[PDB]
Amino acid sequence: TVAYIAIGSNLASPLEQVNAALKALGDIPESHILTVSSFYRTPPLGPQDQPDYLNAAVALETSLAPEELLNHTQRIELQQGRVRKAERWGPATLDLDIMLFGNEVINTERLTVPHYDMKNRGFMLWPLFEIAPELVFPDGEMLRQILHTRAFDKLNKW
Ligand SMILES: Nc1ncnc2c1ncn2[C@@H]1O[C@H](COP(=O)(O)CP(=O)(O)OP(=O)(O)O)[C@@H](O)[C@H]1O
Ligand SMILES: Nc1nc2c(c(=O)[nH]1)N=C(CO)CN2
Ligand SMILES: [Cl-]
Ligand SMILES: [Mg+2]
Ligand SMILES: [Mg+2]
Repeated sequence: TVAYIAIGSNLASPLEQVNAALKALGDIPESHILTVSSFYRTPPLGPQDQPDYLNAAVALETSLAPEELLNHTQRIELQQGRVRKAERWGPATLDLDIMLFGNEVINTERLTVPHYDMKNRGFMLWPLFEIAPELVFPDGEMLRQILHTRAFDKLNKW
């Protein structure tokens, strides 16, 4: 199955973090990277006392179960120093979010797929569209169409 993973970093030299994350994603067992997006510099959504993000997306072919893939993305986050604080949508050395897991719909305590907010976020949809322009969401909507309709600002390269 192809999993689409959003990558964000706004602490501790985001370019180095995203390069490290890509290497580590490629080291996840029973998986392989298919496609990587460009790197974009995006203003923070949420609290404004934080740096701009590097945002990217990757397509990862995997035979892992979705929660097992999450275990591995979370491990990578911790290998790159991720800390979490009370404030919602605070900064991160590395944030790996599962946007889509094939065409699945997943509703569990640990995992909600499609990612709950991705359709509202150019910093997620634009990198996804670069690597999967023909993508169709589980609800039947086309990514390309959503982007044209919502008319989110185009992103700047990192
Ligand atoms: N699609 C998904 N991808 C990654 N985590 C998901 C997820 N759906 C639910 N999670 C859960 O989200 C929990 C908190 O992860 P965080 O990384 O702190 C949220 P965040 O990425 O900072 O905000 P965001 O989800 O609004 O982008 C994880 O412990 C995980 O169980
Ligand atoms: N620009 C940008 N803003 C964000 C991002 C992100 O990836 N990019 N992630 C958040 C929570 O994970 C909160 N805010
Ligand atoms: Cl959907
Ligand atoms: Mg996250
Ligand atoms: Mg996130």
